Amino acid sequence: LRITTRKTPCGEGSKTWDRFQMRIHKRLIDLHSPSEIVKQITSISIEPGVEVEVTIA
Amino acid sequence: MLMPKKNRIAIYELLFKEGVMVAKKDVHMPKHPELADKNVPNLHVMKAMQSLKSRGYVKEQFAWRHFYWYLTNEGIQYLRDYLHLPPEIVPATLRR
Amino acid sequence: GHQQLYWSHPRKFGQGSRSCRVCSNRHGLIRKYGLNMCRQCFRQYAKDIGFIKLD
Amino acid sequence: KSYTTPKKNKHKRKKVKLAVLKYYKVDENGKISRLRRECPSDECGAGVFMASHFDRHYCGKCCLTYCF
Amino acid sequence: ELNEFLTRELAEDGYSGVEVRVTPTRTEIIILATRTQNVLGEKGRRIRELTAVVQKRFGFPEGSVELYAEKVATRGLCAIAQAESLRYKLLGGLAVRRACYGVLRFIMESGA
RNA sequence: AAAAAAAAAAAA
RNA sequence: AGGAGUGGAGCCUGCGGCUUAAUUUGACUCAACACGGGAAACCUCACCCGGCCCGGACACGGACAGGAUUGACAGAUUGAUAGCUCUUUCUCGAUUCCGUGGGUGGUGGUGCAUGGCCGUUCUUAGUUGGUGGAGCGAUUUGUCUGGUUAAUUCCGAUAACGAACGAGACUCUGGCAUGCUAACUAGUUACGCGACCCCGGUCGGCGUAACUUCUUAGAGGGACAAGUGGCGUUCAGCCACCCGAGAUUGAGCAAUAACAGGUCUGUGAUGCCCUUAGAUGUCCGGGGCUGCACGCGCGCUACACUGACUGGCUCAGCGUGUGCCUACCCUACGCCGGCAGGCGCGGGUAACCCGUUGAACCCCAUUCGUGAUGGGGAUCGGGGAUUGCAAUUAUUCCCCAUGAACGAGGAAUUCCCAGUAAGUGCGGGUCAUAAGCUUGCGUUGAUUAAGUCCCUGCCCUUUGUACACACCGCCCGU
Ligand SMILES: [Zn+2]
Repeated sequence: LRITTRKTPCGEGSKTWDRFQMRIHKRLIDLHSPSEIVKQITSISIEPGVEVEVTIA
Repeated sequence: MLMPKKNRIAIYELLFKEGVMVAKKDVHMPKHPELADKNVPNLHVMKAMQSLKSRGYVKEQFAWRHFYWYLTNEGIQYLRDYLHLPPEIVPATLRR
Repeated sequence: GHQQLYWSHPRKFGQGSRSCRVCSNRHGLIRKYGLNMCRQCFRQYAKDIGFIKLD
Repeated sequence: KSYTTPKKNKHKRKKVKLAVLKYYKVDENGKISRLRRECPSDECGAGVFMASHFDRHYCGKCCLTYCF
Repeated sequence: ELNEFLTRELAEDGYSGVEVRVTPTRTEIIILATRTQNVLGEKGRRIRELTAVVQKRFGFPEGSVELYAEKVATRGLCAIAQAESLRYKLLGGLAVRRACYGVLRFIMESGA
């Protein structure tokens, strides 16, 4: 997500800019297992860093 | 300040159940979002609580766009005097 | 009627439909990814969002 | 303050007296006789009267005009 | 918004920082403050009414938030907490030189 | 017939 | 040494000036002038003309349910169906009307009260302790005659050794591992089927046995002047060459000290001054920021044949994509219309759908023929579509007419060493309608040089000082 803004709050000075990015990495694993293991995985290893979402087709 | 009566006592009874409410700073907003069951304004609401500020019953914090109000025990006994309730029901902030 | 003439210009469109969510000023807005918030407060609170100096 | 353009004053409602004693007519009997037609709508109550104009009677908060 | 809210609220209670955690039905947040006896108030009233404020302002199902309180170790090793400490000292009114030497000696005795 | 006077006044 | 140019012509934008009831203001050498993310039809708005509401919280004192006041109707009334007034009060019932203090608000003044932020000195390479030495001491050596590098980067001469900041070091991307860990939301190869030609050929046509060869992205390494020869105190280091993917890819942060540099018009960051009901607050309507003898600066288009026009062929990557307040998302397919556009019809909350993003330039085949011409499209008239409450002072686009200046521009001046300048096209911000601006992406892709202090600035050493508020200095005489 690249966002380029200015540097001066006013309109005086050298025409200088700044750059903002993140690194966002996506991982998925498909599993051939029943839903009880899925709920055990959801309940275990809870951290605020990475969120867990599950879908069934 | 040509504001009605039943809306203000509705605000007061929802204050006595929980002594904190939030309200965004928007004069051009005819409807309160949380109090959507009946037609209430927002500017009259925030003017009523800044009148309570002038009386000295709550204290005010303004962070980004929302006014924040906090209930005092002297404000609690003011609510007891104005609503004329016996001292046997307490707002849920003091309870466990 | 003052109560019916108070809202005669709709804010369906234009620059008046949005303002800053911090300083409440209608200049230098960021509509990208729905920030809806001005550039100087963006620079002030950009570190708290998660935005970093990498480039 | 007093500028070049004069300011039109606000509508000073003159305090009338014995208006509430002017609704019904006092006789020997205790029955009521009002001079204002009643409000049959649900917006204004049964005790709400009309106005007393020269030609047509007007509601209060109903803001409804019933002509003849 | 939460960081600016707690910075504006706990100006005199020794606010250091907060941590945000995401969990279904247990969206809990922990505030680290220097003054543990003042963030709770009277039998934990203040933490519960701040919980009510953030609950009714941010918007969740009720009972999904459980705020905790914790004292951060190495209070002198936090640049924020020393900044509100210096602001608290200078708001009472003292000399800048002696207070600055006191906070410099406190940082040097804190192990920095 | 016009000026500007330069000094900020400890180091708790 | 060169390349592209600007300054010349037309057009867009800003400033000055003039004009205006108003043409709101800041910013005047680098370090202001396509700047305030400022492409202003209405809000923007701070400017002018006009009219209502209080948003006077409130403390005290006059008034209190018997009424303190808002909300309105035939009609003069601007501008409106604002009752703002005037004909008439029921309607709100203590929520209040009035006098003083007090309070609030202000894109009002003060950036020379400031905080914070940013620019500039300067991204040049410049600062500082500890110990010891010299001097009575202020102070000086360390920081240097010299050689080298982008670098106070090293070597080395040497009462100097031992360290820190800045630079380097660090982080991100690319350059490649036919290695490793893995891809039905990316594909490859085999097999089967289907379509056509003549036994093989093509299919981004269909389906299912392995795989990372493309793509995707994790862990690792490679590159370090490693080797040879030459120059050089044979040191630091430099040059040429071989093997090797690369023997200088680019960007971020950037030391001490300082500017009367800019921002009270980003903030509910903020001191003082002014004002506050008949408002320098707010709301609504219209106009004005665009206005025109003129002068300056960013940019666009061309001054043609290395070109214009008409058809065919063929080639990408950053991206973006349905909303808390909010309602404005990206589109394929199928008809109507020359066209901009109109109606149905699905997909996508995203490697799946737009999309294999069939981009432009370029290439191939005609027409054109040195003529202000088929170049250039300024100016101008009419018609037709979409956005929005509203397009006149053309919002934008489409179609046909209209075809000016311009024959490569004086003085003067700017940017640039490899996928670089330059010619193109595509995304993001601006956005209801929306790019002549800016930030990125991608195609093609050069000439010249591996140096100098001449110009223009910066830095350092030495020298002189009757200067220390420091030459914008001190100081003599009538
Ligand atoms: Zn009625």
